[PDB]
Amino acid sequence: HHHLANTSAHDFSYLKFVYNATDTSLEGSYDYIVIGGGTSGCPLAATLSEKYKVLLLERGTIATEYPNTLTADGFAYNLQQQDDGKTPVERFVSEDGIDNVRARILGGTTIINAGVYARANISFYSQTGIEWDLDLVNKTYEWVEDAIVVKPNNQSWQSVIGEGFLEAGILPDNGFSLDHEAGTRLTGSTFDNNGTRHAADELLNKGDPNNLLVAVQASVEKILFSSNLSAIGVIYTDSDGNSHQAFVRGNGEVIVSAGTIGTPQLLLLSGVGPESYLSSLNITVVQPNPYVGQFVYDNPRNFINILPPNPIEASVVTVLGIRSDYYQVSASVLPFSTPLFSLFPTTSYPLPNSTFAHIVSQVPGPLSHGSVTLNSSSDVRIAPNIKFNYYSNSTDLANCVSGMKKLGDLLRTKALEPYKARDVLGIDGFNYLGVPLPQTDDASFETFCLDNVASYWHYHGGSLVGKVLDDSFRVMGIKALRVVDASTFPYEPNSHPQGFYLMLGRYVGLQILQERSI
Ligand SMILES: Cc1cc2nc3c(=O)[nH]c(=O)nc-3n(C[C@H](O)[C@H](O)[C@H](O)COP(=O)(O)OP(=O)(O)OC[C@H]3O[C@@H](n4cnc5c(N)ncnc54)[C@H](O)[C@@H]3O)c2cc1C
Ligand SMILES: *[C@@H]1O[C@H](CO)[C@@H](O)[C@H](O)[C@H]1NC(C)=O
Ligand SMILES: *[C@@H]1O[C@H](CO)[C@@H](O)[C@H](O)[C@H]1NC(C)=O
Ligand SMILES: *[C@@H]1O[C@H](CO)[C@@H](O)[C@H](O)[C@H]1NC(C)=O
Ligand SMILES: *[C@@H]1O[C@H](CO)[C@@H](O)[C@H](O)[C@H]1NC(C)=O
Ligand SMILES: *[C@@H]1O[C@H](CO)[C@@H](O)[C@H](O)[C@H]1NC(C)=O
Ligand SMILES: *[C@@H]1O[C@H](CO)[C@@H](O)[C@H](O)[C@H]1NC(C)=O
Repeated sequence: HHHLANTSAHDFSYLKFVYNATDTSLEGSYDYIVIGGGTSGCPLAATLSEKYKVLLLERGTIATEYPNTLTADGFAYNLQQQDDGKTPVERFVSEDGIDNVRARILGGTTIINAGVYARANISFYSQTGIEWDLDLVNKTYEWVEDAIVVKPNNQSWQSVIGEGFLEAGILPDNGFSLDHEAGTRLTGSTFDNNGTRHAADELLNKGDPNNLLVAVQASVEKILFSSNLSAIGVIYTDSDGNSHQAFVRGNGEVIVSAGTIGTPQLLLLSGVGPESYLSSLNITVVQPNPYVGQFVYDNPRNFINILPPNPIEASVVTVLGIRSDYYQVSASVLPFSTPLFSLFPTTSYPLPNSTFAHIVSQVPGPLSHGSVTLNSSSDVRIAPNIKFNYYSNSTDLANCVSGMKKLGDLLRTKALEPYKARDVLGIDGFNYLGVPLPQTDDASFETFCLDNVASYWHYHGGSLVGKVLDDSFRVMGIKALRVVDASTFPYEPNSHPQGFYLMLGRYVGLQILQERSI
């Protein structure tokens, strides 16, 4: 933990090589084009720029345009803000009926998220069967952590929840650790101890400022292709609606880093995907693959809200209670009269009048899956349809039951006892915002899980390694095309995956360079 970042202002030095996509002089040949300046995309583009000419295209603007993205205090504002098509938070509703968000900004979802930093479960690497260079993975985590991760200072509510998890049997006590392991710990945060947000856009500062160019408000609409099928470039439009082209040259590559939703969407619009589906939309099939936009996952969030009779201090999540079958945390949150879109799964949810503890459990995997399909067959700015099929797999429901029973145990701890409105024996002594925990039968817990599910926001899949990609993240059947982002895996790396996806952008960047050099 020598390596971690210090308290520091958000480093915008990289803006010296950020340009409006309206600039036609960005058009031309590069060694690499990275689509999506997000969690994976920014460290990938920065890494490739050490040796080669890179163009990073991001649909959103720069985070300075939306100052409430730059502090812990600002987190609520960004989810409360109406989506006018330019804001850093893009709102959507799954076909399941569950409200959700994705980022639209340079730095991607690291500019809007809850700041929690963790490394992958060390068993994840062997689970994938990918031949990881595990020494390099660990060097890559330290490169991220040196730049943007701190050891969080103590927060009253997080310490209460930590004592509660330990008392409720989420053992052992792991103290301060970045590692995803069974038990209770303080993990890292991308919010510094002054409340400054640090994010994936800062990793652009590790890029070579003579090799890296970033275009913002660059909406990438199509991947361009070469009978030896290759990606050759992209079409992108600017904020005025004019079209632009860029190309890769020589042994260069296009990498799609547009997220679980953006990646499959762009692959389908470009004619990569299921043959009968694309041919049903009269989209010319460049590469038939049945799995583009298939195996899309959203880990369920289930929760209760308690309203302590004395105010609690608002906190960012730093304390985690991990078991193999559920991952638990709690935020303490100020009251509001404008809802945080997707905090609760629909717009019809009570507003809190006082400070509340949002106490949550995450279902691992999950095993339930759905898909991304096109709404428009031409317009990338029209959000695709996304369905997660929450609790379609009975294992997921069984795991939520275990998690909700454990939150029951948590509300019974001496740790939490001071936060009750009534000094009675039962957890009905708490005041609840919304639905409280339900008897000695699983069926009431099942109904609670099914009825009150929300998004954890850690959705993943749609371009899986083993289905769309090979073990080098290449799109099977296409040269000079890769995918690096959360679309690539069908299970979580851990409870809080930003750490893994930040590492993955640089790691795959280093594998591309090593491949090159031979
Ligand atoms: C509200 C919220 C809170 C979260 N909290 C945490 C947490 O505390 N800790 C944690 O570990 N994880 C958290 N997560 C999850 C984690 O942040 C994400 O899973 C991860 O950041 C995803 O990275 P990505 O690179 O796949 O996508 P992104 O970071 O979203 O990057 C994709 C980028 O592509 C851009 N893009 C999309 N389509 C196009 C296109 N056609 N042309 C150009 N650009 C395009 C997008 O604007 C975006 O910048 C949270 C998620 C959300 C939504
Ligand atoms: C890009 O230029 C247009 C004017 O042509 C302007 O409306 C837009 O806000 C600019 N975007 C950025 C990110 O500077
Ligand atoms: C990588 O770091 C983890 C701690 O996150 C450690 O458990 C593991 O042994 C390291 N692996 C290697 C190959 O050094
Ligand atoms: C800071 O955080 C935790 C809370 O108990 C603990 O590690 C440490 O003793 C605390 N120090 C304080 C409150 O000064
Ligand atoms: C870590 O990953 C492996 C599955 O790959 C799993 O068996 C184990 O339960 C996970 N542990 C936790 C605590 O999530
Ligand atoms: C597009 O999304 C809308 C919601 O605006 C949905 O109701 C409509 O039927 C969808 N169209 C297609 C082609 O999926
Ligand atoms: C749930 O998940 C696995 C796929 O991972 C599958 O084997 C099982 O049949 C699925 N559905 C169930 C058990 O309802």
